[PDB]
Amino acid sequence: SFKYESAVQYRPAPDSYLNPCPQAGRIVKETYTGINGTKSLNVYLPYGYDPNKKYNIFYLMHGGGENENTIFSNDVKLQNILDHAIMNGELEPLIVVTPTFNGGNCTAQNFYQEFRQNVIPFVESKYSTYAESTTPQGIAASRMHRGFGGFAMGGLTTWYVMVNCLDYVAYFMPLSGDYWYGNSPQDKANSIAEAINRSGLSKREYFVFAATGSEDIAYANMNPQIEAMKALPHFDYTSDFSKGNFYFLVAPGATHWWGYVRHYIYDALPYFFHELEHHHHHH
Ligand SMILES: COc1cc(/C=C/C(=O)O)cc(OC)c1O
Repeated sequence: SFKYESAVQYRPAPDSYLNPCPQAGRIVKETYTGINGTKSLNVYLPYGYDPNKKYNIFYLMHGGGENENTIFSNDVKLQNILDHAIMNGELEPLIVVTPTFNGGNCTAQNFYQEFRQNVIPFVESKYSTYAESTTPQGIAASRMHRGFGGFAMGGLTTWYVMVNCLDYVAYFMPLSGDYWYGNSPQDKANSIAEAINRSGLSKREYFVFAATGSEDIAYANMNPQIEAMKALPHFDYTSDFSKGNFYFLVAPGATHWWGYVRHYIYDALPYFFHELEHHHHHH
């Protein structure tokens, strides 16, 4: 059903998508020990999850003051949107993981380290992704089917994941947060460009779908960064990821609130994981 648009516009999920779907994915609370101690996360498994199939995986970080339970809590209800989108065929089934940057020495900035060493091997050894194994080689070999996103301070987390984890992750969804490395937007853009250079990847091998609200305070810092990134050769601006790799969706009137940001995920997540995919699909 899904077809890429070149300038996709903001559209909230129908109100009905905010209520429970009968085809409900299972949400599993997990606990693991890593470099920041013993911590928890939730794993959303799609309805019909079959461990003998391979699923895309999207890791999604909360904002400041929140935790690994927030996104599937009653304050957000993202699972209802996922369930309905997957049942209706708008979104291909995938695993969605909500970890936390709380605990131990962890911060929104440094979470990528724990992500690489602890979170990916824990989750992807248990559940069926494109990783045939969870050695560094096995994670890197499956990077086209792995994404990371997050809201606010979790948007900051996303940018640090991008800069430090291009080897492991191809799709990025920073929501209402900018990258804090640099004294100007050009410094931020240049850091990202240098990470890309170091990775050796082509422009067909990483994708950034950023979003915020036109009344969201984070726009002030995101917008200059996006414009600086658009000037790099590293990014081809368009939401058609069969043709380019960079988009910034700005929702008219929306403020810095999960009530809006959940809809950005609804709009953007369907755009992920079709480039070099293993099914024969026409988008
Ligand atoms: C990472 O980028 C951001 C994070 C926050 C966080 C706010 C909070 O935790 O209260 C606010 C921003 O713009 C105003 C922003 O650009």
